[PDB]
Amino acid sequence: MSLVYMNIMMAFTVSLTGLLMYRSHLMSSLLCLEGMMLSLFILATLMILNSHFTLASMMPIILLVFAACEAALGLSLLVMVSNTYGTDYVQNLNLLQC
Amino acid sequence: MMTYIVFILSIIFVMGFVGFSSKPSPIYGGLGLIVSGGVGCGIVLNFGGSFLGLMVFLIYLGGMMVVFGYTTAMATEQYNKVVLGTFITGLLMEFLMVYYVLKDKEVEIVFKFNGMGDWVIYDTGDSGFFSEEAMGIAALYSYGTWLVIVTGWSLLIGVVVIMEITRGN
Amino acid sequence: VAAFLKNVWAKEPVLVASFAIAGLAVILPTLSPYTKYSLMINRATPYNYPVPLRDDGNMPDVPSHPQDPQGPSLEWLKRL
Amino acid sequence: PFFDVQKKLGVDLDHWMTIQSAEQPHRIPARCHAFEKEWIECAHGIGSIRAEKECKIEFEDFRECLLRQKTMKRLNAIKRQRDKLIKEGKYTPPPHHSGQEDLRP
Amino acid sequence: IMKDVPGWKVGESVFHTTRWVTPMMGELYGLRTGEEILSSTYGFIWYT
Amino acid sequence: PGIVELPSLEDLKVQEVKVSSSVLKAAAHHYGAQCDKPNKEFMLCRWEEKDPRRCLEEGKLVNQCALEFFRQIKRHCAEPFTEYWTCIDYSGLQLFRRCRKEQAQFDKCVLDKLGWVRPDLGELSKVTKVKTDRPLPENPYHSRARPEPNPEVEGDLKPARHGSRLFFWTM
Amino acid sequence: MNLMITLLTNFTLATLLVTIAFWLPQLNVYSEKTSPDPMGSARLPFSMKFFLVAITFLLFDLEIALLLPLPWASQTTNLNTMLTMALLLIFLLAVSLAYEWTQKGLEWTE
Amino acid sequence: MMTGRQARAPLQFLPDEARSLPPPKLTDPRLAYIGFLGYCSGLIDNAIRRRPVLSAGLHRQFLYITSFVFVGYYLLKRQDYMYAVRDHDMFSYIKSHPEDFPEKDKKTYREVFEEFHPVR
Amino acid sequence: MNPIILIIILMTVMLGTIIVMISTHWLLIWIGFEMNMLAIIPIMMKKHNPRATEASTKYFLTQSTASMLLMMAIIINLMFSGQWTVMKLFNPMASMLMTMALAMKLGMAPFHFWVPEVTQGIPLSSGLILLTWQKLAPMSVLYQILPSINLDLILTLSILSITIGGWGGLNQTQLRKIMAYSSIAHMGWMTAVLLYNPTMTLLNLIIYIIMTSTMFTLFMANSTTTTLSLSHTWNKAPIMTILVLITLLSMGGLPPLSGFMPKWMIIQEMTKNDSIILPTLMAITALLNLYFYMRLTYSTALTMFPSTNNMKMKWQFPTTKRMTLLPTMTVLSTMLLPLTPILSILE
Amino acid sequence: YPTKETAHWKPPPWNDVDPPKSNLTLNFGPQGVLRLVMELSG
Ligand SMILES: CCCCCCCCCCCCCCCCCC(=O)OC[C@H](COP(=O)([O-])OC[C@H](O)COP(=O)([O-])OC[C@H](COC(=O)CCCCCCCCCCCCCCCCC)OC(=O)CCCCCCCCCCCCCCCCC)OC(=O)CCCCCCCCCCCCCCCCC
Ligand SMILES: CCCCCCCCCCCCCCCCCC(=O)OC[C@H](COP(=O)(O)OCCN)OC(=O)CCCCCCCCCCCCCCCCC
Ligand SMILES: CCCCCCCCCCCCCCCCCC(=O)OC[C@H](COP(=O)(O)OCCN)OC(=O)CCCCCCCCCCCCCCCCC
Repeated sequence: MSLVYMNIMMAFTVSLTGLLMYRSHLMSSLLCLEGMMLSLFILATLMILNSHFTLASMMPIILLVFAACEAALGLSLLVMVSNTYGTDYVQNLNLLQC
Repeated sequence: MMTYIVFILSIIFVMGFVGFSSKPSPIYGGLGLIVSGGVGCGIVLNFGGSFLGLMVFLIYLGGMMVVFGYTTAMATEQYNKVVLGTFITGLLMEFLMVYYVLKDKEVEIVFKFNGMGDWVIYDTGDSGFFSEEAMGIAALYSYGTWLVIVTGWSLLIGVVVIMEITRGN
Repeated sequence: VAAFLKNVWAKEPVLVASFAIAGLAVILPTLSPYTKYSLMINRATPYNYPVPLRDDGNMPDVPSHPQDPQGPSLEWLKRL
Repeated sequence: PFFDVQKKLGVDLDHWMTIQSAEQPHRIPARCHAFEKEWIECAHGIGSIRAEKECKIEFEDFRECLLRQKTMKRLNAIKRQRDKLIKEGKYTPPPHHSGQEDLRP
Repeated sequence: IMKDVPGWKVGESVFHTTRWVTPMMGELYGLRTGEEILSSTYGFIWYT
Repeated sequence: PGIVELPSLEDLKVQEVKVSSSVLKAAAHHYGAQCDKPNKEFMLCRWEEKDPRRCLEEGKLVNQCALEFFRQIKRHCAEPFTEYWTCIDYSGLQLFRRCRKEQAQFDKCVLDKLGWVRPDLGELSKVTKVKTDRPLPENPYHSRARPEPNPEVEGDLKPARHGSRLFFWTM
Repeated sequence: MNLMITLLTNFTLATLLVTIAFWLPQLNVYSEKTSPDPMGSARLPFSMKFFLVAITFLLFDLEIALLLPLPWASQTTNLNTMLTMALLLIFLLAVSLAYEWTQKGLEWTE
Repeated sequence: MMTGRQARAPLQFLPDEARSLPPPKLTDPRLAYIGFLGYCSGLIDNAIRRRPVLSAGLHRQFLYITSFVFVGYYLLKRQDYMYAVRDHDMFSYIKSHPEDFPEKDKKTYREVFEEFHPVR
Repeated sequence: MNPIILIIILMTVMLGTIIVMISTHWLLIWIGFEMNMLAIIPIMMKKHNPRATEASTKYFLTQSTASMLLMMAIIINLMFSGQWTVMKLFNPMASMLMTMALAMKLGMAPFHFWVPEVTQGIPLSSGLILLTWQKLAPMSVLYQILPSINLDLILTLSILSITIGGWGGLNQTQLRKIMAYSSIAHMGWMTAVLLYNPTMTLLNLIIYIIMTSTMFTLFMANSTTTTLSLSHTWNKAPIMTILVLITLLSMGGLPPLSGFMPKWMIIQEMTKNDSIILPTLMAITALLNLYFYMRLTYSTALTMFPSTNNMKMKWQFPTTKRMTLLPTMTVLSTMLLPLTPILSILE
Repeated sequence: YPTKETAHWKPPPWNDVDPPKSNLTLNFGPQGVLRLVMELSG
């Protein structure tokens, strides 16, 4: 297929493996998650603008809004984590091993 | 060179994601995702999606990454080998992809991809006195009734959920 | 309904103006006689091409020329 | 569970955005409207198991309209043979493929 | 051009159906110069 | 698959209407009133055949009927027309509303010397009818035969034989 | 193309001015300054209220993103449905604001 | 499996052609078993709240029996309907495809040779 | 929590699952999952302790990752099909990504790694919602995409879920982790019979929801979250020991009980398709689940562990808890096997 | 079945509520004239 789809999919997989291999922070995880959402926005947008399918032009906006609301939820979760340990470190979230 | 410009922007786009997928710090991660959003917006603008690209600016960057940098600046009190190694790893993977698809005009990582510039796939007609993208977004209120109901209900519930889980009571 | 309205207009006039403007915005298109003309102007704006019909032999109300009398007229839009 | 509430109650919640051949605003056709209309009218009612083998021609036409992979492969072959014949000096472009012919209308 | 290549059908449709297909941008402006390419493929988008 | 059949370059040669877009837009309403019939023949042919190669000769008639529109302007009213499309040509959006006295002079001169009446608001967007002699396309999509549907359900509904037949359940 | 040239020109002028501001007074050979705040060295206390006004911004900005196609949506032929859904979106934004009010969300930054 | 059969008329618990079928009697052993489940639900409801198990809430036990018989009657009707639809589709398909269901030559055991295996 | 807000949030959870069930467009499927997660987050953080916030964080990360893989599968479906119908998938890459996304939403192994954590961190009612209601929407999408599900993928996920959910609960003394590993094993049982007969998938889902709702309702009635706290039940409420006895003997698949019904029918639809090794290995692996069910019945019903003195006070207060549908669910989760041919109502 | 790895695990609390494990002090000094020491709670 088209050559720009290669780069947008590979960007999605780069941000996937960033979101699938944490270092320390939960904020860097949410950044990788929203990079995944951004790459989905770009890819759905390039398809819908390519094929001239008119009614799906409202589709990525929806894909923005919900997922941006999703990001808000995650940020609040992070803040509750940072209201317990003082950092947003993912290694402090191990109380449920037992 | 200029006929490949979206491709070139897309390369910067992939580079921008390695700017934060290696996760140097969440503030440098935020900066990398801002530059990535700008170039991906430019990619959206070059297929004719002006309104969608300005949603990437107004809502993704100027709306949401503002809140990411805001929340991050309220943490990570102000003052790597793995970061730079993973960064050059992803960069060399992407430039090997560039070199392969520019020397072969064909590549297959998971799907087959053409090596010519993406100007070839476009349409050769006009849309008259409307942008088809603008009218498909204007269709959200006439044809998109159920979508507006469920989206507005999810945003109202989102406000309620954010107020519940941050109260602590 | 009378003392309460004067009380909320004395304490919180911004909110009273808010709910009054929103209430007029809700109810007044259902009562306006010009709401129909918005519909009739938006459907009379020709974004596309009026793709003509094959004259099979019995279409008495479809014109053969734009300046023919039969067909949709917009004298209401010129006059109002 | 596919509780088909829309067909039961007669409401149209999400069928309009489902296909490209549906009713679009201002009658805008998609770039593969005819191919998708032919694939849908082929594969209608006969089930997916029959439709994967009895509508393969319409679906290959529609997929190759969408992605243009055979078209771009053919353009790759034409352009690469043209570049080889330019490099070997066996071919020259015409004046109308150089920009010196004052285009038609 | 495509005289040397074995087994090539000139003007062969990549589509199975004989219906007219709207020409792609690369089908029309493929063999032309990059100036006409850019003017046809990003002219309106880049215009001011 | 098959070879696509394109017309030769002799089939595409026609006397091109080489006027600018402001000349077209200034002369637009009288072109839509006076060159109605072969234009609508052509556009009916163009939406029914769905193939421009089947619509060439009618298009030539369009390119024949447009030029006779402009020569008949050039024989009688070249000066008010030139003054009108120059003022249309000045504007960036090519507004009609900036150019009403030149339109008035052009419409007065055309209505006197050629008897043409400008279409009223709402007329050129009417859906008209075209009497043609070409046949209706019985397969404009070049569609093949559709697959035959699955057989329906019919007849009366008898009960299940000996119940459910699930291993030992007698009902 | 004109826009990309304009953006590049503005970025180049801004970078030139920033470079002149960060490097022209460096050539002053004034003096080395020995031993170059209300809180001394305490950590930054997290304010829940700043995060609350930021997330309230984000959610109402999403509702704004839904409202942004309205000058194009007034041009439709299905105006009763369009008007109902537009008033319903602005009403749900107002219900979000009223719920943010009455559950003490707009407090000490009211 | 039969999801294309009940897709032309979706979300019908009992369609119209279900009325062509005989309904279960009120003395159905399956319906009596579901009434017994209602009685067991009533006894367990009195046992978990420390009530006299047979004595307390005869109105409540009777509503348990009534509600389970009421739900189970329609469940049994739909059950018999779906097995009748299964058999109807089977028989229509065997009638429409005779080449996939040939009539077998039933041979008597005077021609049928089975290998004998002595147990010793 | 405000009870009005609780009612609106539970209706929004139910609304998101219904929007997944009733929609024909993929964007509305994704919207239903987003609405469902966004509304179930406060149900997990109801008691406001760091275990609930950690559990909600882990749940958010896994379900967000699954939703992103779901939308990527949908976008690749629009690439290779040009349309949005919730039906079969027109690319094996999109089929693989959607099967992965739904496996992450269900907690099927090796994406099971969030289910015993989150169920431990949240209350018993929210864990009941997570293990019963939150299995409905991904199994509905797996019901509707099964002409494109790869066989070896779904069977690998199924046997790996059955084996890992079997060996999980043998080491567990916490009841919510026991129900979580039971969830992983039973979801493997549901997806194993998926491509062969999805009616038996629906039967297994309904019987599992009934039995899990019975066990969580008994856990909420007795206010026990550990095995050793559940062992105090005979001195307080002796009928509840009989109820957890018959329900845990049902959940192990022991005849003549109703929980024997699904797995038997699963075998009944897998030996038709000439798979004999796979339902045999699955049935033998279910003995692990039955072993820790027997461990719980030994601790609760069949022996009498020593209680304490303060239990004598609780003899003087009857249960004021609304044990909703507990006799109905207890009867349905045990005495339903003579009504086995009722499964044709799910066809 | 406690192994060597799962030996440092204690059982969770009975109500499943964990223990949670300072207000800002500002010096608005001389930089008429006045020094202020602020104890602020936000
Ligand atoms: C004039 C207008 C009015 C006309 C009125 C006409 C009727 C007059 C009499 C009124 C009463 C009628 C009663 C129903 C008809 C007869 C049903 C019958 O006996 O079926 C024989 C049935 C098959 O025998 P058959 O020789 O082939 O058929 C004779 C008839 O043609 C059977 O007829 P069928 O071929 O139509 O039967 C259909 C089918 C025939 O059956 C089959 O196709 C075979 C499969 C049956 C299910 C097997 C499941 C195995 C795994 C689970 C084991 C469950 C636990 C076992 C028991 C634990 C302790 C309760 O039945 C089913 O599928 C229903 C499921 C089984 C329930 C049977 C009815 C129970 C009613 C009373 C409920 C009280 C509790 C009973 C015990 C609960 C457990 C069953 O026998 C069994 O399956 C053995 C199990 C026990 C049967 C229940 C006996 C009913 C009377 C019980 C009185 C004592 C209660 C003591 C207190 C409570 C328990 C502690
Ligand atoms: C139906 C029309 C559409 C309605 C929805 C659209 C609304 C558009 C405007 C958006 C409003 C968003 C915010 C609403 C918040 C309402 C709650 C509120 O503010 O209550 C508190 C307030 C008293 O203020 P207090 O809490 O004391 O503030 C501290 C500072 N002193 O309490 C008050 O001041 C009392 C407020 C309630 C009574 C207002 C009555 C106004 C009547 C105007 C005339 C009739 C208009 C028709 C509609 C009537 C609807 C009720
Ligand atoms: C093809 C299939 C299609 C779909 C079929 C239908 C699927 C049904 C799925 C059922 C899912 C049930 C989820 C849980 C119930 C929802 C409401 C809820 O949250 O109830 C719990 C509630 C919370 O009360 P709270 O104050 O939090 O208590 C804490 C202790 N102080 O209250 C309590 O804690 C009270 C204690 C008792 C609660 C018992 C609730 C039982 C609910 C399940 C009934 C069985 C399912 C329906 C029948 C079978 C259908 C398959």
